[PDB]
Amino acid sequence: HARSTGSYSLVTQQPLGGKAQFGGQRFGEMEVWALEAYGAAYTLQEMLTVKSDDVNGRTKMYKNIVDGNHQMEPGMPESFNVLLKEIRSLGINIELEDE
Amino acid sequence: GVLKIVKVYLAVKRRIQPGDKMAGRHGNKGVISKINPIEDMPYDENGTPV
Amino acid sequence: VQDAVEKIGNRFDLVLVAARRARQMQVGGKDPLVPEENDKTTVIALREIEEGLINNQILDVRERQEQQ
Amino acid sequence: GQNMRVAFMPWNGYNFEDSILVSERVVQEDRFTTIHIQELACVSRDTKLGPEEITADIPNVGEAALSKLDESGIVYIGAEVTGGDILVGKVTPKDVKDSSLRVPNGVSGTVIDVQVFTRDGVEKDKRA
Amino acid sequence: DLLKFLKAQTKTEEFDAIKIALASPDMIRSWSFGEVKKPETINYRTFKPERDGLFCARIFGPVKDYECLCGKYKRLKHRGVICEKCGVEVTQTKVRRERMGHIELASPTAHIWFLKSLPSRIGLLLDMPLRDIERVLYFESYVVIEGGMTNLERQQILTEEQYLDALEEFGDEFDAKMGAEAIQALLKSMDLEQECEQLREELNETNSETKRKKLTKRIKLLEAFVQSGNKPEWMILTVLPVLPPDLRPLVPLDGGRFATSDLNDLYRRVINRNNRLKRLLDLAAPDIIVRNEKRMLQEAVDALLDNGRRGRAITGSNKRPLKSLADMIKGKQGRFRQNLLGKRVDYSGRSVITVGPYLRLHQCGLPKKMALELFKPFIYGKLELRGLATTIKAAKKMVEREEAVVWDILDEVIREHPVLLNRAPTLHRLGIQAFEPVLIEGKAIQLHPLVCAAYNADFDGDQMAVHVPLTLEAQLEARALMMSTNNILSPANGEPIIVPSQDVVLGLYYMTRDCVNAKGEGMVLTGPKEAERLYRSGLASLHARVKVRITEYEKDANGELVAKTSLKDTTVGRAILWMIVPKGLPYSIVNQALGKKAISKMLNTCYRILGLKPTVIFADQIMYTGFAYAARSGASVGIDDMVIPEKKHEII
Amino acid sequence: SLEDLVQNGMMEQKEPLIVGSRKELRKLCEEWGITNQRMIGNQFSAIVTFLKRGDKYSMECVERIITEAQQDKGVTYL
Amino acid sequence: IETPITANFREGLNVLQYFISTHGARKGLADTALKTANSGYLTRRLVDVAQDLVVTEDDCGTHEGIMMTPVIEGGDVKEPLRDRVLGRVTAEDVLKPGTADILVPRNTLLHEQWCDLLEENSVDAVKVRSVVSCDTDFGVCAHCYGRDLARGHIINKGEAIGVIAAQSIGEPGTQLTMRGGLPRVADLFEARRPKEPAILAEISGIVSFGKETKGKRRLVITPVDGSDPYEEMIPKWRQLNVFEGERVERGDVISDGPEAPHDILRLRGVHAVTRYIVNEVQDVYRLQGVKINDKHIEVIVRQMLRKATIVNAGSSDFLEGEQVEYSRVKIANRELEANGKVGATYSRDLLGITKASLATESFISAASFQETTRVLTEAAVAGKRDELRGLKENVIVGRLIPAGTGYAYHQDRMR
Repeated sequence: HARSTGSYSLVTQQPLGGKAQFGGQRFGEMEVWALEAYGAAYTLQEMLTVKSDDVNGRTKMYKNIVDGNHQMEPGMPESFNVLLKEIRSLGINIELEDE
Repeated sequence: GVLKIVKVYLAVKRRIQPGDKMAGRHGNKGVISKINPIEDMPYDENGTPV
Repeated sequence: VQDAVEKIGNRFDLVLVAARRARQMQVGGKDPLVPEENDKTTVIALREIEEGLINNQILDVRERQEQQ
Repeated sequence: GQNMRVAFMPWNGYNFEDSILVSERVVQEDRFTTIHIQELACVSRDTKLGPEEITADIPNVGEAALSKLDESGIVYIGAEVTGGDILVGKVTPKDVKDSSLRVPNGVSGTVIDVQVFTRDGVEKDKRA
Repeated sequence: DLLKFLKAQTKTEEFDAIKIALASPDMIRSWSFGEVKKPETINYRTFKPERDGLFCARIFGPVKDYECLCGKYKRLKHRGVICEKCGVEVTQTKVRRERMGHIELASPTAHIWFLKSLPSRIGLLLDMPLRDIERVLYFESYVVIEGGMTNLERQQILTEEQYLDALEEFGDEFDAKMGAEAIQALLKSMDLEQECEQLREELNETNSETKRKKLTKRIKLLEAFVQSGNKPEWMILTVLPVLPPDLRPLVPLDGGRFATSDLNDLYRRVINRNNRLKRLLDLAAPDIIVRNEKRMLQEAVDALLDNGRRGRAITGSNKRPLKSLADMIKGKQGRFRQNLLGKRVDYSGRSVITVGPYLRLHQCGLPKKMALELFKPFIYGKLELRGLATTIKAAKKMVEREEAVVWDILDEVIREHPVLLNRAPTLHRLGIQAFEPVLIEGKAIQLHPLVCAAYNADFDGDQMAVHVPLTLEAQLEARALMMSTNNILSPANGEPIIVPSQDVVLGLYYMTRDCVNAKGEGMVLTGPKEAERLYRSGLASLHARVKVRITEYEKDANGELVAKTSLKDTTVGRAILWMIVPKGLPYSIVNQALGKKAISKMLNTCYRILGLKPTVIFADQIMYTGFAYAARSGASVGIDDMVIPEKKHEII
Repeated sequence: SLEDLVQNGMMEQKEPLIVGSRKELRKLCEEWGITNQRMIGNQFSAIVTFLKRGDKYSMECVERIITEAQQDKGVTYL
Repeated sequence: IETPITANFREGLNVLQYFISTHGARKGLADTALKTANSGYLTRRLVDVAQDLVVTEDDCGTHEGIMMTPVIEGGDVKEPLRDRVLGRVTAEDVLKPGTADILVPRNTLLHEQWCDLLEENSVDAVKVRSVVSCDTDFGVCAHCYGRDLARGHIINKGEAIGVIAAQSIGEPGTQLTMRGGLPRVADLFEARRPKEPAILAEISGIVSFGKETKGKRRLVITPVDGSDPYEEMIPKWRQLNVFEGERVERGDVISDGPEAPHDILRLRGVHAVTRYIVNEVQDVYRLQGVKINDKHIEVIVRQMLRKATIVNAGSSDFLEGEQVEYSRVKIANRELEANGKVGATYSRDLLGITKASLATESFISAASFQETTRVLTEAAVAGKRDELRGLKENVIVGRLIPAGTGYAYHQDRMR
């Protein structure tokens, strides 16, 4: 079973598992815990947003690692932005509190 | 809701490959490491390759 | 890389500085601070830090000079 | 079992931890070869805008892709198929949205048999 | 003033803290991009969003990726342009997924959380009974907001007959109503400064333990409310912000209808109710009809907020309870838990671990086919960098061509491009480590020798996960954080993590094994080369005891390996081992029969003195040497070797 | 698909807007005279949005928010 | 089964003997099958507890520290203090054995060379600065945190020693059994009170027996200092080792039995409580053969003892008996002393690690941990700004966890 890029759950946008579904294994929560036990910050981040669910992020990453762009514009992936839109639609204004 | 059903059995020959799982009668199980070359197998005093 | 650790002090700081340096080397296009030896820009920055050819303060100084 | 003359000794780390030391001659001999026959069935499902039209006429397809399939779109008995190849020409309405039951990706080989069980009340092809 | 607030508006960075609070009506109004005027998100006849609908793209952002709704303009040459014919922009169609809307409520509605959640936030602020507060809010009990000249008090529950009688009795002396706007004004009337001062004065006056404690707790709560600074008047929602058209999508389901989360249907119904109420306000409806419409709109808002929590959940045509936005943020369905529960990833594969005894500690046995599955985009980039790739489709084809040129380019890309690897189960952090990956022709995961226990599995067929660290920061992390050699010691116990065992230990003991009257006992070998010749030529048995000049390069007080060369009576195998022995360890540290315990002790001394890298090199050499010496040791196990005790029968 | 999107997408749409605050927020609070810090919170982004709008309604809403903020309450960002 | 299988395996098995051995064989197989489960739950609990933990400080300077001594059982040495001392930083200038000369200085990191010197010194107990006593308000200051053995050097700002120790317990827990075992480990972790609490004096005083109550004899603990003479209900079923009229201290054992967590924490103290807990864990591990630094125990305890009961709030806005974050308690105390306001006297209590996991200072941490909708509404009403000081929180956010690389990123953002 092998997967660099394949199909992701159109509902979940997270990758599948196995070469049959063209997905890698599940980072689950135990693998996440082990990753923290090591502490691969940007790696866990990419695995969590880019490698996990960055859809338009995937398109850009293709265009960018197309340029071999082995970096990222990180932080508060975008799920943060989605939750922000949701809370604002709930009439809960929030502030990106810069210190 | 179905007009026809065409069952096609896909027969694919399965050759052995290093990494396959093999075992033996007296509890001896293992994984196919690699097909070592003929010269690799030790030679018996009668020249028998193992 | 114990010597490299001493040169950088902390593993995370080492990693971050090396990331910046290698990004300059390849993505920024900065010339290999040392012989290339057909290694990764990451490997290039690693060698540079091992020899100390790159310092975070040095990186800042180079960037400030470039600003002009 | 296959009665193999063997010895219980390590060989330069290639044998420890129950590693399997194998004579490549046996591999060339295929003394433990096998085969897999996975049935792949295609159903001409009677769909709303027309049944799933399992037929040789597939738009946006190449004739070479139709090589293994017979004139009925039936992958010839023993026909050499490819992963992804269009083994069973099928169609749905679009006019027609090609519903071709392609042989699975990573599934390439000889098309062993095609058991076309047409629905009770549905005719059979010349292949059937 | 407030122009330097733009300077106070910092640049795009990481918020150190998250500000969560109640949006003021202006806050939501800014948070929105329009005010809605139609309960239908999409027009069923135009297959398009309805004007002023929940999907109203002009309100909600671009319906087409770079094409106008009016169609007067299109293409990327006009992205984000406002058309008079359209009233919409042409930025990415996610703009319709981006711009939000507003629905200005005529009468504010308290947060269903603010009351329904026990203890009621509004209720605790009002310090009133639950039923009275609700009947107030539910327009089911009048509340004397202020009696003024009349005998009535402030925020005091009353009766509708009582309210009417008091009105007749007092003219305009008192302030009383049934509703929630009264509680909103009371919060606007609550002088938390004066209220807290009075509470403190009472608590000081309150000498009873219970009374003092209660007044102090109330003062503390009031102080907390003041410190939060959230406008208590903002406790009632006077406008409805709207999710983006795609955030709350009326997705066209199979058959021309629109499939939506039940929150969207609740929003449509609430919009209808609000439109009716707005017409009533325009038409000046009877106060009874006005109150009914107001209660209806408020209930619609409450249902859209959290169905079933307050009142009964609106059961649709399928009779299921309505999906409120709260449900979307409820439970693991709320993106926190279920997402954190599991996530299958990419840039990773699963294949059976193979025991790659040849590979170095850094080397990794990567299924070349799986390798191809991996760096395929990286390969495409390399080929474009190789210039050969002009079209990405062509790159895919050449990959499908599996070209030797492709194969060579892959060999190049693999060079020192280690990527993450993992072996289940996730017991210790050492269980997952990357290695310098070298492509191995096939579909097996060749693995280094001593990595077994750390990988937390055995060679019994573990399919292993290997993630791709494409990022340079991730690659620098593979070099430094995931450096397998940088995992030499026990993370939990500090002890060496790769101590010798089994086959390596076998060969070690074999070389350590000594024979009496061996093949040429009592000879002199100048050094490791001499004995290496003698035994390799077979001139002597490996288990022969022989004296050899041992140049004991031993670290000085400054650490310099002060050699102490001396002919020492030792074993031929031990002599051979001393070659593997690094300059800096005692000859006696090897000049004896040695095993896995001894091997581990030597390894510990190596980690100590030789530090990390020299110890690792010595270890890799020792591993190769142990495998070799074991293979040459030419010993097996015979069924005849099981010598049952001679007097076992006598003992029995 | 992924390559198709990367090779096809004319409008990348970039990323969303954000907010930042504090520090100079206290300076503006001194300029605005508001002793509370909650207005420095939920109202900062809304003020930014209204200023981006600058409409008569937007300006009026901003002014009303400012009047409410300077009205009372004492809280200081930390 | 007194019949001995005199045969040998190669010698062949008697059918009776074969069947006899089959029972134990099946027992072992089933035992392994069963034990394959619980360690995962134990580790999941530990990890969810350590979700927010992180280390950021280096210097504690708190002269308090682990006055550790070598373990001795039945008059025979069990654990050498040198083995228990490596990777640590001193709590005081360790004097030479029997000499005024300082064998080691204060806050002196445990050198293996220093360990050898101590062996040459052959000393018994050493005051070594401890992370439990780490003056680092958040995290563990290396001056008290000791040294990072995983890299051999000192830890770095953002080194999640908490998660490290959690994995250290879990993987050893993976080999560790439940029987005792992971059960007693969780119990001590959950801090269950003893079944038969060893009767102890409530406070120091002239120990006397009171008017023996129904089935539970009264021990009128005549406070020699003059406090209230505590009369109890001590069951007559518990044998009294001590005699009446004696003088006792806070926590003095009278009748045998097991100890309780909050009881030891209140009477004996917090440091001694951690000492007992670690000693118990170590005995179990030694029976099971698992070797891990007690630093893991220290990390667990320091995560555990976040709360403490404020004995007297003083001029603080808090109240008496308000058990909250002892870190927040110390912060408020420093703030009050800064303006001269009276500090809050506090009493540290022993609480369950699972309870600490269930309730967290971070809003999202608690919400995900439990009561997601309830805590969601509670925070939404509260509107408390979230600073994302924890790690799992940053995971939720999409911002990098400020652990190591993340800590550096945060510092650079500050730069």
